[PDB]
Amino acid sequence: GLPTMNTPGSTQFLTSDDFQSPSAMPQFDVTPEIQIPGQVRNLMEIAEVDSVVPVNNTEG
Amino acid sequence: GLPTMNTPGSTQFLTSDDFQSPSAMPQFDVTPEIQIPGQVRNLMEIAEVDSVVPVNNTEGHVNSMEAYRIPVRPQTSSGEQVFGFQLQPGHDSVLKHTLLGEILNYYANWSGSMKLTFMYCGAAMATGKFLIAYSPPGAGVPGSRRDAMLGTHVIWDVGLQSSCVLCVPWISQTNYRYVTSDAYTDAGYITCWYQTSIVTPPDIPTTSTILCFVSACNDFSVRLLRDTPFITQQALFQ
Amino acid sequence: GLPTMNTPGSTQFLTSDDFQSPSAMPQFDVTPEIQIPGQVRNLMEIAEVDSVVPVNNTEGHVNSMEAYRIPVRPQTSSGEQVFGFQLQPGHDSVLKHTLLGEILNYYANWSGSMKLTFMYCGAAMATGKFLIAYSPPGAGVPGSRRDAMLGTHVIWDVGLQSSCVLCVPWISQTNYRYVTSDAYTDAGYITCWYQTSIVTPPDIPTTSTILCFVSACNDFSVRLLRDTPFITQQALFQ
Amino acid sequence: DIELTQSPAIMSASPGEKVTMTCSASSSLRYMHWYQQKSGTSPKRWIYDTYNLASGVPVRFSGSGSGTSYSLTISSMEAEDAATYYCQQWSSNPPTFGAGTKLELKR
Amino acid sequence: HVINYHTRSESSIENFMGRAACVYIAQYATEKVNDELDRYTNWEITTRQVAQLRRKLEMFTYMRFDLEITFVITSSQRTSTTYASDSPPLTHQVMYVPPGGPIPKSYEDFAWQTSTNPSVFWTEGNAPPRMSIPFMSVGNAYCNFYDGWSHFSQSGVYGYTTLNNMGHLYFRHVNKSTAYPVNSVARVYFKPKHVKAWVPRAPRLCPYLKARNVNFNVQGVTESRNKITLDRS
Amino acid sequence: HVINYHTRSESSIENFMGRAACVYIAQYATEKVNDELDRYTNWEITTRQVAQLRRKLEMFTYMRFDLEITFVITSSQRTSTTYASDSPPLTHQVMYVPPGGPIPKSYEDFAWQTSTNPSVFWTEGNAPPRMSIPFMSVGNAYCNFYDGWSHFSQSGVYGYTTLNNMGHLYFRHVNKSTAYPVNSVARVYFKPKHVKAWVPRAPRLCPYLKARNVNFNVQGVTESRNKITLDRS
Amino acid sequence: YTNINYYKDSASNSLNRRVRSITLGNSTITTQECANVVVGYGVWPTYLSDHEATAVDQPTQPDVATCRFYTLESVKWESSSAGWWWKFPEALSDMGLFGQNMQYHYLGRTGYTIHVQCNASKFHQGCLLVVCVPEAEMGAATTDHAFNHTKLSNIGQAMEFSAKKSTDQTGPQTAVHNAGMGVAVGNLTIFPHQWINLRTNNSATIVMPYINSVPMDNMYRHYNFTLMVIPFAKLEHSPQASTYVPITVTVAPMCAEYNGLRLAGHQ
Amino acid sequence: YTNINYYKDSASNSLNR
Repeated sequence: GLPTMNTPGSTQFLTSDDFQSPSAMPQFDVTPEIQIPGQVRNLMEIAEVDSVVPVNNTEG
Repeated sequence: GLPTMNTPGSTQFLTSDDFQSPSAMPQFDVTPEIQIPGQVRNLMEIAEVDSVVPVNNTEGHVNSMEAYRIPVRPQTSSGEQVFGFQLQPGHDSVLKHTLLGEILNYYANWSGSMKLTFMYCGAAMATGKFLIAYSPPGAGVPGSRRDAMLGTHVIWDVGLQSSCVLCVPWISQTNYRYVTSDAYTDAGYITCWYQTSIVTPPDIPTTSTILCFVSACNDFSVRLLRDTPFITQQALFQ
Repeated sequence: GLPTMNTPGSTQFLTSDDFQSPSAMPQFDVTPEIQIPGQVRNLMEIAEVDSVVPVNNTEGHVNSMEAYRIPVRPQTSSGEQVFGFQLQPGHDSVLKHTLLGEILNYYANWSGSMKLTFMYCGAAMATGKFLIAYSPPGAGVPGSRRDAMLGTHVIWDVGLQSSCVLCVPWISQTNYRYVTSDAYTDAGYITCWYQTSIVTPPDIPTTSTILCFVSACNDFSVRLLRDTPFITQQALFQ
Repeated sequence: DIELTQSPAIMSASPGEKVTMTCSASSSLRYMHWYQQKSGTSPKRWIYDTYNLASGVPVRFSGSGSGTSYSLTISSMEAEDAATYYCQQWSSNPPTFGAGTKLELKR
Repeated sequence: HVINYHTRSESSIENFMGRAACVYIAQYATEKVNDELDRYTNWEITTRQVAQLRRKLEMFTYMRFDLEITFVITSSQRTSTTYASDSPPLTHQVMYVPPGGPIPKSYEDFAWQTSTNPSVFWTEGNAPPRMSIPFMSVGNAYCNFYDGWSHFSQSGVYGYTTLNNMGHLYFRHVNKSTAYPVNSVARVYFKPKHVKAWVPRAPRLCPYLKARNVNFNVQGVTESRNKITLDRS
Repeated sequence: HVINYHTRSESSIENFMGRAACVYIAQYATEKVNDELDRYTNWEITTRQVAQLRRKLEMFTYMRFDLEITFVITSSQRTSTTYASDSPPLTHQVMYVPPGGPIPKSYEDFAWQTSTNPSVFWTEGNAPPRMSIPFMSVGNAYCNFYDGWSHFSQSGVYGYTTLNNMGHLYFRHVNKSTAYPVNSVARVYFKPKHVKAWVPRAPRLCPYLKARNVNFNVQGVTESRNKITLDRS
Repeated sequence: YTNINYYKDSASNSLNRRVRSITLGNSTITTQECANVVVGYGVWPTYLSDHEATAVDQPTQPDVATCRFYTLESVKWESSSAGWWWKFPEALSDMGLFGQNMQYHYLGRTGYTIHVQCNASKFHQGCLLVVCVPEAEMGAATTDHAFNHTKLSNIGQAMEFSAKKSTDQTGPQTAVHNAGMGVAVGNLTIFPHQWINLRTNNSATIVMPYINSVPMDNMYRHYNFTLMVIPFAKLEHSPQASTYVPITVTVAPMCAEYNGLRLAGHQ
Repeated sequence: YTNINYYKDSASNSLNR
């Protein structure tokens, strides 16, 4: 066959890698998405709306 | 050689993968296929043909031919019920072992409209009407002809036609319903009531017979393949 | 490196795979081929040449030259049988060890028409006819000249020609027949009966000899390669 | 409860007829052995794994039989097919084996 | 309207049939304790031992599938007094015998050193050994149901078992001997690919009894209930 | 008509010859118990030890095949009192000696540390070590049958064994010593590829006796039957 | 979805992702009241082509002598009557020059047309199911025991089902709700079928092609299909009406071919 | 049937099919 060679870092499970996988259930017919209002695409869009600060936090 | 690297998920045997394999016997000269009639290319083509439902399955009629033999008779007061079952194909023990039911049990989701067909196997001189009604789940189940007239219904005379088709429409909040039916994805109730009577001239037997078939319409589809909870075995057959 | 993943079926040695290998001695200068006569490119070219069948294999004639020596003689009443065998090449112990038979035994399926050729090695002054008949399997085996005239037959005079060719036609329900013959894929019966007699002038010996060869026609083909059940050994030869 | 043997005891058949044997078992098995035990001499092997072969047994001997019932059928009785045939099954609490089927060429 | 949706891709023939279904669990050992769990076991190929795949095929009368065979071969150590022994890795052999070929009459026979019967060698620890076979038949389709006999006299054998000559499959340990006995288990996983299925058949109601005929016990057509007309407000 | 079909692809020369056929089973050990099953065994290359491949080649008189050599090397632990010992993985060496070269006169000789004879190193547990050799000859074809002598005086050696100088093959364990003796078995699997076969030959009837000549016993031409004319209605 | 093929074989690949009468011969049935004619799996019975026909002998097609309407026996419909089955071509094995061509020929390919006729009055009620089942391998009554070839089908006799189960030692399991195949009898509506509702139908006409895995097969050891007539609604009338209601089956071979001419069978 | 040749020798090739 084709002569290959194994670089270090093989048969390891990094929890933040980006690889493909064989699907368990193939040819799945997923449900069609609908227009659910208010879709958020970034975590900073949550952080750009106000929230009242608990300044007078002296106990209790 | 070429530097490669092994992603996790190697030297594993997933039973539902799609890979090639080295052939054991190569250069095989297979026999030429012939035009065998009636080729089927989908499992829903089996589920779109009728199969008579064992509605009268009260014990011990399931061990005989009387399970398919819904009885009607001349009444004393009208409005009475003939039969009634839940619309749970694949789980309700009326339409579970029919031809539509044995196909959904290889699956875990269904969706689409079902088609019920009747066939009055009575005398040629008898006349009467019925009220075949589908009711959406909601709350609750109807207990009168006055209650099961507000839902979807048709009116079927047996002096005009012998066969009536009731397309049960698909009303749900979800796109699919679970075959093993839970409380969240309910489907409703099918009932059939006397509209007027069964009227007959003299010298005709009283008790008649209605057959009932179940099929699938064109918008029927199933998902999430699984194995059926019908067959069981422990040791290998010998 | 490149992210790969190991499909099941790796680090296995299938004896019938088709892969490349690193050469042990590279840059080898091989000797130039010459025009050696008679090159064979297929195993059916060996099986399309004749080989005389040991029909008279009744014991202990197989240890001598009398196994190939089908005897005929002047009769008293006509219609009698000369010889007869089953059409099971590769399994029947008449045409098993011929040249066609030793090639099918490396296989597990055969198909096509066989060709039987005869050769009357008698005197130049004798005259007679025969009825060489093939019979389809059906039911059953013929026991008379009147019965083995309804099937496929030819009529062979030995005063006109010395060699007769009988193309046994391929009649079957399947596309292939199994070499190790079972009951399902039967093939039929070859018989040969006296049509008139053997008539001779005086001062000629009575008992004559017919040779019989078996070959393959152009539509012959075999499938499903296997190892022969003829050779056996336990320890390595030394 | 509990003995296992071949069902017909003493048979007899002319040279040319069908000789079908029948073994009965107390418990089920998968492979069944068959022998040809002549009188006075040591037994041999005739049919093992319910059908297969032997060293010197001819091509006419056939056999089958799964479960508690076995059957070794002679296609046509000849002059060398007159022996007491017994069956066997390796075990794991042996049943044990049967008796033997005496048979004589009829005349 | 509503516009619609939900293509029937998983209701297809190949998506319903192509799943690696176990068909036979072969059992063999190294030291012969008895028969079975002797070394050198075998199995003639049929797809009608496991009731899960058998019911799937028996909804069609004629099939024309190719195959993909995978083995999951694990081994356990047999119970004894001691267990401490260094051992080399076990090598397994799975030989396929075509219909009519010569069989190994015992262990260490020279039928395992043949030149025609294909064999798969595999040591324990790697990926499972997967191989494919084409459409092995002599007709033009796989008869799941054959309503007839084997002899022309209408005698001998009733059923589909006459049209089943797929061959055999022989399992053994390649290694000569271990210091302590090891019982191995080989599981055969068929996967029907490139499927053509012709005549549809009504699905089996009552569970099977034997692996060679369609003999059955009488069962009622469905489960029962209390009354025919359901009632509540 | 009928139009027709059934191409003769499996009746070809390469499909009939190309199958990995075992030719020799080499046996060696780590502790020398006796000879044989001594460490350091050897085998001069000939294809006429196993009767399965030998009959295939001997239907043609002249062959011109290339080769593909594969080894299936498994090891068993020798019987002794105890077995408990941790051990490193065994490394195996298969050296090919060309015709005329220097041989290892014993174990630990420096012929295993040579620079020209090719060798295949392989630890136990991986895929089998496969290598290929070209058409090694000095004529223009492989004479399966040579009807003549070795000397010009018509003396010395009769047979094909004069035209067989394919070399040798030497097996040993690379590792120095184990704590407990291990007997290994190496099986050589030849696979003839790129085959040209010239003069067809009638196939062998009676089984072989020796690995260097065509000496045989007299056998009848076929099995017998009862009568010449079969009969029933 | 790179869709590259490493190996040379195809099997090594991945997955693929009134007056309407019928005049056959010198024979005429009459009629269908412009009702319906069910034909097979949508396929009309035809002859053998040249992509098929593995046999080399020339076929024998009589076209008149064998392809006319053959009227079988008449059976009696009662209230406690379970059903009947006829296995073909065993039911036509003795009738006319059709059963005579079967004895002299090894192979045989044919299609049929089945006309089940049962008339009644307007005061009778009942419903029959006429279904043509290909390859109905039936189960034995006493399991683990072989069963006889004259219990499956006699020559043209109508073998009947039973309301209860069968405890026979040499016959098939004739429980009618299992239909002899271990299958629910309500699900036999896949096969080519037609109902006989006694208030509207009066007849049933099925036209079946040749359905087999091989192009031509021996017709003396293989039952191609069986014909099952099962009443789902039982026959009921007043005791003053006509009590004898018979059922006649009339069947006719269509496009019959034969090959392998030899002496008479069927040993 | 990609029919690529990794090695430089003729005797290191695959079978001829």
